[PDB]
Amino acid sequence: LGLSITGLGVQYPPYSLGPDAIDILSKRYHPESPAMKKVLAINRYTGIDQRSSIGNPDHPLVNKPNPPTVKELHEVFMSDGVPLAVEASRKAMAEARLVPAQITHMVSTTCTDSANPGYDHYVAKELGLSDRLEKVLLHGIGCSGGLAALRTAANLCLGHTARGKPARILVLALEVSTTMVRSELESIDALQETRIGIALFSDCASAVILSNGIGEAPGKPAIYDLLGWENRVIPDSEHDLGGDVDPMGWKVVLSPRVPVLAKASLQPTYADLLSSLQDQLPSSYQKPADFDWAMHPGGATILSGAESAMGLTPEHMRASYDRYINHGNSSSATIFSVLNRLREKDMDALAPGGKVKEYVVGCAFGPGINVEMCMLKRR
Amino acid sequence: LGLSITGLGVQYPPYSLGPDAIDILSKRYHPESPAMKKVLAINRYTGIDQRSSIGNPDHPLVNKPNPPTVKELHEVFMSDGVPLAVEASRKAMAEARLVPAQITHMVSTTCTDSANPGYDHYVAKELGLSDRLEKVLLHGIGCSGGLAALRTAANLCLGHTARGKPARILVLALEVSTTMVRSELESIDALQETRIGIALFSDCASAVILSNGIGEAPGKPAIYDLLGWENRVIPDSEHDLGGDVDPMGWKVVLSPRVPVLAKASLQPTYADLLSSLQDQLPSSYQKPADFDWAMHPGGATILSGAESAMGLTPEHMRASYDRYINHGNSSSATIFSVLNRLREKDMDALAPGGKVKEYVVGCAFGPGINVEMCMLKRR
Repeated sequence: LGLSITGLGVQYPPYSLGPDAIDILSKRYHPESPAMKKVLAINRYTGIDQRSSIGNPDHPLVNKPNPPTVKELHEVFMSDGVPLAVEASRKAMAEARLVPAQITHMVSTTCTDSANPGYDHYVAKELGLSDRLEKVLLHGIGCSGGLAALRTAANLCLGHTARGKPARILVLALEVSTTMVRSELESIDALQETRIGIALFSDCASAVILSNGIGEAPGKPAIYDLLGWENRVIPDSEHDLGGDVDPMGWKVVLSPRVPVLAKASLQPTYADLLSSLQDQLPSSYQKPADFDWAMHPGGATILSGAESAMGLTPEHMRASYDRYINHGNSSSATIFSVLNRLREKDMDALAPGGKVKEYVVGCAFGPGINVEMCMLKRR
Repeated sequence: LGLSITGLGVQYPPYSLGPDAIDILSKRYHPESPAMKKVLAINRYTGIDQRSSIGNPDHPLVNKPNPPTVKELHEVFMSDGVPLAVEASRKAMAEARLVPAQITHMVSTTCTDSANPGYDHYVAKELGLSDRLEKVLLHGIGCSGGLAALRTAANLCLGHTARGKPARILVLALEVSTTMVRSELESIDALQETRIGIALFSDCASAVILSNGIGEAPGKPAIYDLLGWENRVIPDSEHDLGGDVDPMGWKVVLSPRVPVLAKASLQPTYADLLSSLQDQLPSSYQKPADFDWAMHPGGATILSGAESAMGLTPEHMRASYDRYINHGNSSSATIFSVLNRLREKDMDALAPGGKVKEYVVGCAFGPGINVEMCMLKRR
């Protein structure tokens, strides 16, 4: 298809918070309750060592009489999130060796902000991109957004290919979830529901450049070739995963059906993916264990579930574990971060049986329930 | 290019807000104030007779002690907005003669909701579209959404053209702005500023089918052929136009420079559109007056500005005035409404010189400031 990822860039915020961060904030704003106690216990069952944040438990935004309003959250998204997105994008462009004028489209995603003009406008301006830039700011998809944006970009690349025009697409995901800690704490205390969002979520910006190969030299280096993709919605599962707009931001919806539903979709989706391009693949890339897996680590149950459904070991998703354990669930931004870390040296030495795979399956789940998969060829 | 609009459907809600409507709620919920008084005066000369609304001034959502919250807004967006989108979509598809199965992508836009799953999910579900449908829900763009979504769809179509695949794309716009009347009224009262948003905005859902022509019912009818498009951002105009997320929804942003900025952008955007294709067009279609103009009617001065800048009579924008006077400004949903109205017989009766034009310039403006144009060939 002539589709390649030529650069990847990732920027985490300055702070790394342990499991005691929410304990501190919880004690500060709420007296002990049964639901709060269960959530604080759950916080430590995740297997997340540290979580990346734009601030620490002493940040004034999370320390007002009430949770910050959705308006106040936007202000911090712009002041503290947007700089992450700019840097992430720069680094992707620098690896791709592109100057701003060469960028033809921008596909961006977030579920932790709403704004007109969108945040992608401000990033583009800071990077100094064309006033004629074609932009798409995706909404409504949460965690599936990184791979959703990547697939949307791929269709847009081919659009330009059809017209014999070069396409270079900045693909960007930015999430600031940690600012909604007070919103979640109040819901837990007020509703006495065990809401586990605060146990999982973190802040990140990640970016890739996707090229359609037109107007690049034959033999130009890429990082991954994009071979194919699948997207499906799991039936009657809207209530299981979501984010409901609220005076306080976005109230996470996260049911116990999610791991089960997500697990059941892997095999059938992977089968569809593989059978679309099996004739493009070598004999050594037939079965699930033959691949590295770039899985969105929505939670621990996702990874162990994937190893169970697909007959994989933890090391098959080594970069997913590394992201999850060291940075937590950064929603849509996590997948590109997983693809970034996967190609680094210390990951290579952890490959199953010393076997660094030429082919990579990326996988993400989001509200819908939307499932996204893609096949990559690693140069 | 082989891109054509094969169906269009518009669904306004049943109710009409007369100029009296804001006077009523104004008096019911606020004392008299200088700023309120100015807005009420401006309301009489917007040029709008009736605004289409999901409710009357007595609707319960806008008659609570407080303005409704962004959450309560979302509930009514879902119960009262989505059905409009489903009906608009059904009609586009019916005109296109497509069954739900043939729909390959959906590009949707709104600036008056935030949700995960986004509203396009519930529409596609109710329509019975495929579980493998590729969806794009645009955010950040307000009134330029219609044409921004039509352009994105065109690129996606071409993406499938590159792969020899038929593409049939549901392009959908849904706005519910009238529910934010108490938010605007409270901002007028508390801040003592002339905020004209309440005099202008109305509710609508509109949709088109864009086909890539591959595997069509051959000799294929279309309503319009999409020949070309142009998009630009006006630098340093972010603060001139917008919609800031708020616990009460989205606060309108609207400086005095908008009419001037918009009018001045027409000349260069048009010249660029035509340079990209003036080789395809007959010599009888060279100057702005040669075309029919499907203008987004942002306000009365937008339309008069376009007449002045481009040397047009109001009849050149006959369908634009027709929607603006009778239904008001439905943000992103208006442009497919203008396009649908334009091809009707009683619009043909009002063409300049009795000359119905074969080529149509679509034009819209929104937060950015983003500007969109397109060229269409009317069958």
